[PDB]
Amino acid sequence: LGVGVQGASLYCPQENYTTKKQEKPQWLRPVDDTLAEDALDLHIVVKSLLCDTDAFFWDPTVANRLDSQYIQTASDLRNYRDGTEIIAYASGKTGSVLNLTRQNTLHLNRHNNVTSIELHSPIKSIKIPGASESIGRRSNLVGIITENSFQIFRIESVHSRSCDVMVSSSEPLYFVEIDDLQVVDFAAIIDIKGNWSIGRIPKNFNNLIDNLHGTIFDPEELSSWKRIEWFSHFQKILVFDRSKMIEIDFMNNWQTEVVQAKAWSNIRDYKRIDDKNGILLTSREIIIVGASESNDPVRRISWKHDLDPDDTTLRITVQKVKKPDHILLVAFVYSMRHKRIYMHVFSHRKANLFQSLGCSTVLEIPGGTPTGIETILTLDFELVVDFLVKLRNSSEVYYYALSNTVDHPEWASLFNNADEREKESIGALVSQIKLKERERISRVQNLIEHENSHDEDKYLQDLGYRLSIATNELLESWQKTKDESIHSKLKNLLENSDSFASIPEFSSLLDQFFQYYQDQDVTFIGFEKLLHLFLHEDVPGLDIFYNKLLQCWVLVSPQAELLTKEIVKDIIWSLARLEKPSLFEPIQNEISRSLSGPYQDIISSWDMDD
Amino acid sequence: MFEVPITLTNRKFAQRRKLKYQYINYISRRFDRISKKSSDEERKFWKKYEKPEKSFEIWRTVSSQNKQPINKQKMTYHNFKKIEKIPLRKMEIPLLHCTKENKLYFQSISRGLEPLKTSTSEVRNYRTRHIVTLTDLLHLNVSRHNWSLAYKIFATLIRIPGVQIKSLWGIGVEILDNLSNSSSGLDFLQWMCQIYSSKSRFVQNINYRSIVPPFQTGSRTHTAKFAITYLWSSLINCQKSMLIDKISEWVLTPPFMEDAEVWFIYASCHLLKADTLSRQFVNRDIKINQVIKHIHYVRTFLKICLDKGGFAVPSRLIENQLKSFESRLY
Amino acid sequence: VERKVYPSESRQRLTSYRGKLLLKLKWSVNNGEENLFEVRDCGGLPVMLQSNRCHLNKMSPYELVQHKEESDEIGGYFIVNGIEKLIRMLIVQRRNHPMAIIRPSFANRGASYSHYGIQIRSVRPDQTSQTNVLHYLNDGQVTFRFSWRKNEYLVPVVMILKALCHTSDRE
Amino acid sequence: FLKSFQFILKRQIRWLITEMRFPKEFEHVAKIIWLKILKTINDQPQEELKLQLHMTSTISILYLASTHLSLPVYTCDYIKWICTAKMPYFQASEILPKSWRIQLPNYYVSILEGSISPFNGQLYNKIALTCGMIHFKEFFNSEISCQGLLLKLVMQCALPPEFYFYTKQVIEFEETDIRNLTLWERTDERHTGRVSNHAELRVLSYFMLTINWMLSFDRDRQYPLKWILSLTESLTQRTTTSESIGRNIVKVVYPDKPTSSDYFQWSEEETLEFLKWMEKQFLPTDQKIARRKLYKIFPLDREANHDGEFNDSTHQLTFIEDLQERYAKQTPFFPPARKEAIGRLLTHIASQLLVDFAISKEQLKDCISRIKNACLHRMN
Amino acid sequence: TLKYICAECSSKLSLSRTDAVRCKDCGHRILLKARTKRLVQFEAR
DNA sequence: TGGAGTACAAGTGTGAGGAAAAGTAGTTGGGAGGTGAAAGCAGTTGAA
Repeated sequence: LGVGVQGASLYCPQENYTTKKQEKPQWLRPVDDTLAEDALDLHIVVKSLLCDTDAFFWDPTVANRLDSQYIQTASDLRNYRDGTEIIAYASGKTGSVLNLTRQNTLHLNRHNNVTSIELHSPIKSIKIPGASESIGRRSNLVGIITENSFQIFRIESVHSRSCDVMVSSSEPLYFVEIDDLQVVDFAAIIDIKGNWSIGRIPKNFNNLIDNLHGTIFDPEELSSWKRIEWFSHFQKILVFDRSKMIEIDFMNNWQTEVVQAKAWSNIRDYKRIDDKNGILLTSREIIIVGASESNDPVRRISWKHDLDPDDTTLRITVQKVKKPDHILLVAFVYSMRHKRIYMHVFSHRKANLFQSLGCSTVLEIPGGTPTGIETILTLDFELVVDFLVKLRNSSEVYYYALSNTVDHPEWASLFNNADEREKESIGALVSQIKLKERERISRVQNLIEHENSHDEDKYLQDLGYRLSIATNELLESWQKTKDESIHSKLKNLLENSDSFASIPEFSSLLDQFFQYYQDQDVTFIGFEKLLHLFLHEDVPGLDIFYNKLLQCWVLVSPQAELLTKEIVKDIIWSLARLEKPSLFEPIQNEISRSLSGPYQDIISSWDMDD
Repeated sequence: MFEVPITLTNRKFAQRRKLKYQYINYISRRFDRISKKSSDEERKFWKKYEKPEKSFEIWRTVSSQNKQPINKQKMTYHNFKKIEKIPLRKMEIPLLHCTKENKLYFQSISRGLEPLKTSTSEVRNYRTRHIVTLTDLLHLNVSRHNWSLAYKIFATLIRIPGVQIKSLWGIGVEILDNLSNSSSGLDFLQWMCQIYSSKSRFVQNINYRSIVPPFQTGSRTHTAKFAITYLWSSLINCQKSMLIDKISEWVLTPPFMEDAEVWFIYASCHLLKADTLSRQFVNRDIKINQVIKHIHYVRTFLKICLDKGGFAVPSRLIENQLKSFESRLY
Repeated sequence: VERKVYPSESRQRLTSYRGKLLLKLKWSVNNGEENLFEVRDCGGLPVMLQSNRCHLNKMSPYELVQHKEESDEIGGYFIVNGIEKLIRMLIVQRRNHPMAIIRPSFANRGASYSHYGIQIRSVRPDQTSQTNVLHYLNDGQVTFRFSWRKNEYLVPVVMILKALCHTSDRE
Repeated sequence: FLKSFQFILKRQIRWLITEMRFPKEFEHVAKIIWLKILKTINDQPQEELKLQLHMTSTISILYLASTHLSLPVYTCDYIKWICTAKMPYFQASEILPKSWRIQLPNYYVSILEGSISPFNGQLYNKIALTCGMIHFKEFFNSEISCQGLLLKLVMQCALPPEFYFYTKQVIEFEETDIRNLTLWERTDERHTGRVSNHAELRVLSYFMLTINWMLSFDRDRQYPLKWILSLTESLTQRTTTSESIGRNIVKVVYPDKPTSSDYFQWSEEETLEFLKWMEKQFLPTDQKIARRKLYKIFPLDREANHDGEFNDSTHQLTFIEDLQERYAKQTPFFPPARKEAIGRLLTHIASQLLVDFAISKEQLKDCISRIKNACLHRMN
Repeated sequence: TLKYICAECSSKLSLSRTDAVRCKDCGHRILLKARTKRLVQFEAR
């Protein structure tokens, strides 16, 4: 045994470099910290499938909707045969429908036969307890909780000729005390809201609650999470909430409030490990592996590791690993908000000696987020693990074997409308473009045969003259309209405004059209220093803008050639805002509106200061 | 997902704690006047309690005079029906000053229904928004065993104004697990216990937000988690250069006269001396009666570890270690 | 940030070179059924130089130079508000040894006091002293003198002899 | 507050001239726009004026000098340049005034800094107050260059450019008076109209109905099923452009919508450039020897073998290069399970279209139904 | 050119109005005044 | 056939929920302060 304890608590957070030296002079690891050392552990999925089928809150009175663990029935309490893995889950409309073999993975059976008992209430919890290794068997019964009742079932003597799973029953014992019950455990032992009782299970399915019970009722706890488990078999139950753990012995008269977690934490989940002594507790901010005590099995709180993720809906599953010199305990926490996982690898040695390794995480399937994750007992440093999930907004049950070695409904159910007169008239535009695309490929192909001709050169000669008349008219249209103190088209022509096909040759026109003007009232904005928001980089020429756009649509189009010409030309029909007046136009209005405000507004209208 | 070191404060989460802790008090003061016959509203509620300040949870061990009898007085519907009406009917006047979702949040948490919208989501600040991005990738790359990238995230995270002690010292394995061009990691723990170490009393009446005792502060009767970390990691490193006198003098200077875990390591300094010095390489005047101090310092400093509160040591095994040191003393 | 003060700083600042005094109490109520232990700060008690509680304690003459001291810094004194003061040594009576002394100031005390008397200065292990004087009176009476709270109490010897153990009159 | 808002107005306009090369006349266009909103201040008496300014007021009166010059810059580029901290928008109260800060009260400093980002179409709604407090109609021209808009939107999704005109025939068919996708004005009250009256947002709803109509209504069987899987995962491929990593910052800031926590599946190299971007947040954004001793032990630059001097020829591919990986990936060019597999690309074009334009889902969903039952409406 | 010297780190230092009397490199309160090029005369006797 | 109710839509009207740097609130926990003798020897009164 090491050195680190306190008698009530025992801590080892992430990379604290914990407090357990001893200085052993044995010349092989002269320190016995609460940490191991080895190589990595990367996790890869082995994906399979098993079965299928206000808004800002969640009701904590639900616990599970599925369970699956190895069973040993009466015929397996008689014969050599030991072990058949089953599944107990829910399906249907509101989850009120209640209903195998391992080839290499877990799979539903060949005879596709489930046991459909009809239930008249929504299902809140489905579990089978599992038995202890001091009773030698694996329990054949199953306890579930509905919204309106509390029903206990039992599997009895399944077949192999048709894989028939049949059920006996206990009756639905309705709420004679009219309060909703929260979490059951067997290991009719029940936890109602605030109070509890110990029940008696009958072997008689041919036609109950004892006079020993109690309560933990906290008047200053406003949620309704409650939780009971048998602890160390000596008739000791552990009754929880999101505030505290009470240890209650229901055989003697001896109650103890052990844990009290109101200050800066709560209690999120408490999974009872199938081991008789070692059991984990998940709180927020910390993962606790508080086991039982060696001398007197009451409670002994052991080494724990802190947990950074914070949420109100955190749970845990925990799967053992048996190895010769030690026992691992992986710890998968999960939530209802995200798809992520968080795992930690503890270790149990022979002298109740605990250690730690570290933490990792994996990814999942993008339809919703998980709500419950269940591991496989698997009937018994190249680690392996197996489990199965169930996501929210879904009802499929996948399968995973982790080892050391997005379509939204509103984007889909909004279109494709089902009328008769409106069945092909939406495609009238589809027939319209086929009337225009076949047109506008022949209208351009007039100009494509025109290459360095005189027959296309005379268009631009008329183009430099048809813009030149109405623009000097427009220049003097702004001097007559200058006494205003109160605009750009480049569609003044009406010939085609499409009848020339060259990227370098129109730049010879427009730059000569730029060398046309030198007087006032005419100003042209840049194009070789202002186009560049599309390539997001240098555009040294308007011609070499097209160059990499020619290197862009080679494989994706028929002939790939003239469309990239005409869109670059259409930017010249769209980006060319070239009718800004000269400096008399801002200056006559940068002082006139400066006069509409007084001297208070003058100095508070100020630039050119930094 | 992870915990974010932000002092994020919204009035919506501040009124709904000013709304709930008001409702806890009237229904607990109601339970006072039924069990006998059978102003801030949050500073009043915590006066019942005692915050742990050494632990996240006040662990009350069972094998003591903390035993209790079972109240078999269970709660039925007819006790639960009128103990909650008149505190709900007495809550009715501030429930219109609150927002339209706070009253809906309240009647949700009047009947259980633990919420689902966490405060880390809807802040929309652009400065806390890059905090929450950088904290998760910080915890991811340390988890993903990636150290050059996590050292770059953590150098960027600490330079944003608003961050806390939370990210600072816990994941400072990034210097401890680098060890290539390192600052050795122990100079940063020296940075922690030189500026944050204060011996103030834990005043417990003010409502603590964004600084929490058990893992980032260092008051009286609570040695800091980073202070005792700088004790153990500078004794394991002190072995692994084979300076023990440099720390045996250094531990001697604080009288941490409450806790017992610093007295074991102050015994464990001399226990490493009495293991290293007791070699002598002969096959004899001062080296024999110098170790006779170091055996006597381990024996008296282990007793004062037992004299203080709960911290058990294997003092049966240590005397098997110390007598094996004596076998070369003779 | 917590730093470390050297006595060269206490001479420029003209301040006292003080170390902090801590003093843990035992507030017990109803004779040990509920104890309340609290260490408390009792102010700075000035500190003698190159003692256990100075930072110049076991420190090279190289390092006394690097901390603004003389290389053979002597120590043995206190710094109180800049002024550099020490405690005079006193010659007192030898401890734990009775001294047969005649003194003319023994008959000052009144009637029948002779000039004779034994005097012992007994110190405790905490170096705190308590002087007993054993007078001889001329009537044959022998008394016992001690002090308590600046006051001086004369008692017979055979009330102090007989309260120490079970004494006969031959013993 | 009007004084310090002009200095921050002067400094945002200064960078667009200094690096990104918006012209030296473009400062003068917004200046009268800043001068005629002062006449709206002159329209109210100075006693209890209660002026309505916010941090969206500096994106708005920059936006109405932009498309008046018919520039190819839009709110898609005003949502990148503020989130990637390129022009002083967020924390503009911290470093800008340097003298007027000491006299500025506790709510004239918080309004003036980038406290919240524009959300649920907040950016367009200040343009509505900018088109009402001065009428942007009958003074300037509210025409947009919509071909500079659709030129950018093709190479973002890397469909063949056939859809440029196929989108264009959609817009010509629905718009009364085919041309003139104009900006709306609102001078009346606080009642933002539920019509999506803004010009650029109308183009985005016109573009949503193109990619459904040109693929679901195709009897020609020209578009194969191998191409659908090769345009989905040609658009679902993360790389190292200064656009896609500037896209990563905009994905951060918005908390409500999905694809907000997109950083859980980032690659190695994509995370480093998010931290190489973090050398552009600290330049905007007695107890100093404490942090100096911690900044010493955590140097922000790499402790050895850095990435500035002797690094590479190149690491970062340019914006023109991924299209040679986006267009060369789709070699296929020459059913009830296809009309749902049209939605695998319909929602994947949607996610890039919500967060890069700062509207919610229903601000586009209801924008569809004001257009979907208005283009079919003309026939019957 | 304003010049003091801190007595701990010997880092030369200027001290304006509304400052603490502390060094800027270290946190030291005692801080001594330097001498500049200024004329003093002596009979060499 | 000539005349009434289904609901596509649309503008009218009213407050509410959100943000932050500042301030005042509530405790502590330090600090320097400030609110007579060694011996005479005489005169005088001492006292039952």
